[PDB]
Amino acid sequence: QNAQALNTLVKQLSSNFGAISSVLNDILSRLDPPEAEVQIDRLITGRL
Amino acid sequence: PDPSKPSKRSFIEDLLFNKVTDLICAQKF
Amino acid sequence: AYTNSFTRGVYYPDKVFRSSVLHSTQDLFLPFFSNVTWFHAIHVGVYFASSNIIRGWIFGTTLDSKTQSLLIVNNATNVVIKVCFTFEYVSQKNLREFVFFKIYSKHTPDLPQGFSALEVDLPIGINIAYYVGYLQPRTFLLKYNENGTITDAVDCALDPLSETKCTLKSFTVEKGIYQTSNTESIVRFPNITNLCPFGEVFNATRFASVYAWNRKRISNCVADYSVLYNSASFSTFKCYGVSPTKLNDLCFTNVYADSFVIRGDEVRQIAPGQTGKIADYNYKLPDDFTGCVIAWNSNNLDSKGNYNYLYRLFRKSNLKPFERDISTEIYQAGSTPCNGVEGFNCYFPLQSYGFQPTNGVGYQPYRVVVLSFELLHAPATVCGPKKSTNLVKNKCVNFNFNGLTGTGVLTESNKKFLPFQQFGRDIADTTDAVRDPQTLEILDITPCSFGGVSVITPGTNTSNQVAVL
Amino acid sequence: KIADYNYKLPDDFTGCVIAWNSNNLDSKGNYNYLYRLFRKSNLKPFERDISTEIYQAGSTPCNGVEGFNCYFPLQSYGFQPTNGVGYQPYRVVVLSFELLHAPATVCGPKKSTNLVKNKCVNFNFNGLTGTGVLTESNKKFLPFQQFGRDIADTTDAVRDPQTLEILDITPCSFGGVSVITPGTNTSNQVAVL
Amino acid sequence: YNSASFSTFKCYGVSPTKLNDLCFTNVYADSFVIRGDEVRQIAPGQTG
Ligand SMILES: CC1=C(/C=C/C(C)=C/C=C/C(C)=C/C(=O)O)C(C)(C)CCC1
Ligand SMILES: *[C@@H]1O[C@H](CO)[C@@H](O)[C@H](O)[C@H]1NC(C)=O
Ligand SMILES: *[C@@H]1O[C@H](CO)[C@@H](O)[C@H](O)[C@H]1NC(C)=O
Ligand SMILES: *[C@@H]1O[C@H](CO)[C@@H](O)[C@H](O)[C@H]1NC(C)=O
Ligand SMILES: *[C@@H]1O[C@H](CO)[C@@H](O)[C@H](O)[C@H]1NC(C)=O
Ligand SMILES: *[C@@H]1O[C@H](CO)[C@@H](O)[C@H](O)[C@H]1NC(C)=O
Ligand SMILES: *[C@@H]1O[C@H](CO)[C@@H](O)[C@H](O)[C@H]1NC(C)=O
Ligand SMILES: *[C@@H]1O[C@H](CO)[C@@H](O)[C@H](O)[C@H]1NC(C)=O
Ligand SMILES: *[C@@H]1O[C@H](CO)[C@@H](O)[C@H](O)[C@H]1NC(C)=O
Repeated sequence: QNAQALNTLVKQLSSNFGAISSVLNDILSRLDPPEAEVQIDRLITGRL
Repeated sequence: PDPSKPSKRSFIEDLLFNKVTDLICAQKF
Repeated sequence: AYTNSFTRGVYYPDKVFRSSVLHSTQDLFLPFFSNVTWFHAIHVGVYFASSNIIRGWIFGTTLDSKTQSLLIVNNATNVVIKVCFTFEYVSQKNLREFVFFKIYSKHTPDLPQGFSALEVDLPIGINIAYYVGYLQPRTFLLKYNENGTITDAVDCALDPLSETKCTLKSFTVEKGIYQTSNTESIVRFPNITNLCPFGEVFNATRFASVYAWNRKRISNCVADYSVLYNSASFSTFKCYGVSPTKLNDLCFTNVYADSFVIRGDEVRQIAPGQTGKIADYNYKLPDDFTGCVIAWNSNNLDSKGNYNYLYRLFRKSNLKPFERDISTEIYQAGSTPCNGVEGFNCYFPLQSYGFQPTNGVGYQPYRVVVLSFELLHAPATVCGPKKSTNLVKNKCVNFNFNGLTGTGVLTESNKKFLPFQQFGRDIADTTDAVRDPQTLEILDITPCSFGGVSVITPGTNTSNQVAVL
Repeated sequence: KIADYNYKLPDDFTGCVIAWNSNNLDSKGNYNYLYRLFRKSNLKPFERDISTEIYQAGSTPCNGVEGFNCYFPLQSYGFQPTNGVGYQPYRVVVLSFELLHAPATVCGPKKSTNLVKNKCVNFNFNGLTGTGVLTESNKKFLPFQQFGRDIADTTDAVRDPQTLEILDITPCSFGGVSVITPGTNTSNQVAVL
Repeated sequence: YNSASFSTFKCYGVSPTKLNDLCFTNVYADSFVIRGDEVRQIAPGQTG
């Protein structure tokens, strides 16, 4: 049980939570801060 | 506990250790 | 003439009152336990602190009167600030601080342990006894008293005790263990040497009609669009997948150049999700679009009147995304199948533009070129102007391989890629193994933060000695 | 060539932008206007640069020669009354500012009433709104010090923008009612707490 | 769009593409004549 819950916590870094992509560097290298922030925030609210 | 084995594990405590049983590195990163 | 800073420093940061609060402020302060350069020599963010002989001070990027200089001078109760010995600012042992365009104020009367607390914003708009000091970005947790006076503050990077105190927002840490938390640049772009047909797709003497919009692939170009805004004046440019500023930092897997000529009052219809006789019967843009749209006036050339341009007007079905349709079967709006007769309730599909030099703005021809592409996929051909450095071979780097950024140590790889295979993604869909865009070799990325520090400590009351783990 | 080599607006901008046609006045043609066209580096936010060192696009350091791969930095506008809309001069004024910081000078037209001295009010002190009872204060501000923020970063003590006195704000909702009741079937009589 | 050429069309409740799929309970047609440099002021939340 304790090795299955923690594996989902890593599987869930592959979901973009409705953002442009699921890799933070992608978003940082495709968008300026004014529009980058509004996507990072739907990542930061998805992982937390 | 037996004198022969280096540790003080008894003949039934060892039958339990040898019965209960990359990605862990990724978790570490 | 180095000397050790003891307790001086901290200044009232902001204009908001606070009393009996252990506030934490992230600003540049004077370090504790730092080197002041005491100067007594009488027989060129920064800090400053000092019979009032020194008055002012001068700076600039080069200071040769070719660029902007800056002179600030104080007096008994007066100052003069200029760009010279375009702005004319004029106003009304011992440490009278002249603290640093951001200058500070509030002087107050080696150095003992007293813990003083210090505090006009002077605009420039340009590029830039007797003690000294410096400021660097280092967190400080201030202890506002019951009357508003800063009675205590803690450096937040000085000692392990300081980090634990910051973590707990407290001045007294008890016995135990606390779990506090714990390079160069590489740019690699492909070996493309030639530009792209800027002067072939943007200034062609004739563009196609809308209903039969031309199409052209571009490949193996290092497109420096800066050379473009010298000749033409673009009346519209709105990129829809990527922010415009970063257009010279990535690589674009495939690129297309759709070109046509619409009227002025239709250029707004080239956008994802709109309607009109351009977005329904001629050229439909997909909803998940990624690309840029360019449009400028062309009444100088495409005008006589000019009847060489057509557009589809009648149809019973809307176009799907990117769906060219060329046909001349006349439209049937009624009942009978009109076989070529432009008669009642049955008309020709295509009509023309009456482009004319006398047409009001909005009826003038507007050349349009859209550039669709796709970002950060595996194979990339067209890229940005920026150059390429050399590999560092096992040092931590902020690499920029073929568009994508990323931090880590670039160790050597042994990943048995396919000759077709480029990028290795990990279990968490985070890239870790890459193919060099020039040497065609394989590199492995190891991010390095290496966390997990802890601070074994007896009670801070009991002692100060601490042990790190 | 305006947002890279002439005038760059910061990303965290706050302000308003105004622009109107001016072909009536700024036209002859009018060659009294210039713009920087060649540069190897983009401007940072609000970075005026005036210079005449000609641009070096090639290899040799052209010392003033507007020759091959080395040109002058500045060019002119051919403003003309015959220019089509889009080539006409457009005066532009941007007004940058910063809101609801402590010291405020320029304000709006609206007038000012008088203080109420300990009654619940929807005050409008110097921009910021807020509800509460405006009691008298004793907060020992600095003569430099204006606004008092609470532990939850919610303002509670203010300096009057006219009398330069200090007021304390006490929000008033005063909650916590409860309804002692027997079964509504049993009766209707209820007691409040 | 066979006769006139519309210089502005921005629907504010419903996406323009779907305008031929719904039914509209009540509809009003306000009409007037403003100058060219004011047409932007007809939008929720502007001044002029
Ligand atoms: C369906 C419909 C409406 C909009 C129809 C209009 C007014 C058509 C605009 C055509 C354009 C926009 C063509 C062009 O640009 O040439 C609304 C919902 C407003 C109310 C009446 C029924
Ligand atoms: C400060 O000065 C001392 C000499 O007193 C020197 O040993 C030290 O390296 C200097 N720098 C720091 C960061 O202490
Ligand atoms: C400084 O002030 C004195 C009088 O207070 C004046 O005589 C002198 O010219 C001033 N120096 C300046 C303005 O540089
Ligand atoms: C705060 O002010 C009161 C009133 O004068 C004084 O008695 C007290 O000592 C002061 N305390 C501090 C820490 O300034
Ligand atoms: C396109 O052709 C025109 C006409 O000669 C020229 O002025 C312009 O500089 C050309 N554009 C490019 C990018 O070469
Ligand atoms: C890319 O260019 C560099 C420098 O010209 C050269 O060393 C390298 O061999 C080239 N690689 C390929 C695949 O052409
Ligand atoms: C603090 O330490 C001193 C001496 O080490 C001791 O006398 C005192 O009781 C201690 N108090 C607390 C609260 O630990
Ligand atoms: C502000 O104006 C009012 C009314 O004119 C006056 O009563 C008050 O004293 C003034 N305050 C200051 C600081 O000038
Ligand atoms: C409701 O009240 C009546 C009389 O007070 C009683 O006869 C009845 O049993 C009650 N029923 C319930 C569900 O409380």
